[PDB]
Amino acid sequence: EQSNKQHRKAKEKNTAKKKLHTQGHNAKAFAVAAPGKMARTMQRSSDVN
Amino acid sequence: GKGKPRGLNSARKLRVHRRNNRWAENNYKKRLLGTAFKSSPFGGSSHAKGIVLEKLGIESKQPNSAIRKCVRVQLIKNGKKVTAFVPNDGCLNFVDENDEVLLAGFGRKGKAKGDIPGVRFKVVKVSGVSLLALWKEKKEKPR
RNA sequence: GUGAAAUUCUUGGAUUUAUUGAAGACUAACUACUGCGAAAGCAUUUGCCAAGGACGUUUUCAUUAAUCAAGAACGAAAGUUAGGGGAUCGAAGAUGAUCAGAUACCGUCGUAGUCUUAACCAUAAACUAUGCCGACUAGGGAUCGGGUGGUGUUUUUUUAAUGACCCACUCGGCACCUUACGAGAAAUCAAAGUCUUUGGGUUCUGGGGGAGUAUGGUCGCAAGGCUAAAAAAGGAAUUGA
RNA sequence: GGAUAGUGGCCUACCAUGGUUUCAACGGGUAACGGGGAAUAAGGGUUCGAUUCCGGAGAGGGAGCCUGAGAAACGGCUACCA
Repeated sequence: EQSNKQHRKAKEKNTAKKKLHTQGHNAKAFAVAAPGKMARTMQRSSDVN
Repeated sequence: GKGKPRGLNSARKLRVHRRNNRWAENNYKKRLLGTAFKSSPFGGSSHAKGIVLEKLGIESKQPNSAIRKCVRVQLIKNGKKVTAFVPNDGCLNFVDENDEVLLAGFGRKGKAKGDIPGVRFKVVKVSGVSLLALWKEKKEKPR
């Protein structure tokens, strides 16, 4: 027998930066200024709805 | 040299580098964009209101089994039906049809000998009053 | 000419022999765990043109440096455009034999290409599968280039070169052999090491396989628009009844 | 020069072509009022701060003014929109 090792070639897409920029707009840019405040108001508002 | 710069005037390069890689972290992105409550079991809320469609497993024989405890409710902000546990076949008598239950999570730590997988919600209140109060006979279910 | 034959071309004598002539490629053996170059790459001779490493130097300027997006140069082979010749080999293609076995699946001819000029294209298992600069940390011999010293043999002597081998030291290479008081998952590593948890300078980058599923997240691709058919022992059989 | 209580492209003339930025200008997002402060971990940091004090802004939303030492006041007035 022969045991020819095979090789990995390259990647296609696993990067968080391009996963962000892959939209037509910038998901990094469209953000908020107080994420904890947003989280607790989202909790309370969902409960009231 | 561990890749990073170390000079005493390099705080600008250090800060911008850390900003980019913070954005590339996973949970930071969810927390800043507001999608953790889009990954939550039924959206952001703690409990979730529903309409009782049918009491499943009524035609089972052996009492107090999990397929007898189960119901099928449809959540009202989605029109989406899903099952729900109800402890105590007495409380199954309390929930009948067109009832507006308030489901919550299940939050089990271990399974049981006859449990159904994937039934992740339980019933907390029915028609405005609590199932435990109705079971303990503190209150009365108002039609 | 294959494993086997057959298309093919041979009395206007093929294959072969001799004497040549032309053509375009190519540069065998000599060929090395040798050399040069930033890499891809580079082998006939001689001449010209510039360039470069290393050595040697009681020469010279005196921080002129290191790492670095943008951009630039170069980038094997194939490939494109427009010219050149076109011997050899030859994706496509045309054919012969389709013979059991593929153990031992080809043969003949040949377009493009191969080669060369001018422009594009800019990719490879383009590999020491390992950012760069600096420093330190084991021994052993080699081999190439330069230099210093000594010792002889080969050498030659008022002629134009005084080189070759030996040994010791020495820089600078291509590498190799033993091992680590080190590192590690282990193979292994003189770096993938620099005393338990960490600072010599600096650019880039990150937060396994198949499967099953949903897609508004997206790019692409379709067809036809006169046209039709209605149960069998009523067996088998040189083997039967 | 006008205007203002007063400086000032604040505004009007006439003039020069300047000003900011890879040390990130400009423009975008902000469930952005700023601060004293609140929570947490060993340090470093990170997250909250509409909310007893301080400052700014607003009175359904554009705009405008009267009185007055003090207001572009809204428990003052005028016109528009809702």
